[PDB]
Amino acid sequence: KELVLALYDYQEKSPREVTMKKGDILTLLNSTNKDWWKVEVADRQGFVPAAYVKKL
Ligand code: PRO
Repeated sequence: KELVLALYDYQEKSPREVTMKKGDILTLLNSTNKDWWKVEVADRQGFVPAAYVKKL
């Protein structure tokens, strides 16, 4: 339920990824992996690179 800030645009590159735009406020769903975090972007869910978001 915590929020993260998208630090960069990111276009999804595989089925389980999701696209985000810089400045988007995402809901953090799963941060157990060091490299890929599962997030909700508007009403879509998927993985983005952990380095490209910042916990709020
Ligand atoms: O699904 C895959 O294989 C790639 C690598 C991790 C996230 N997307």
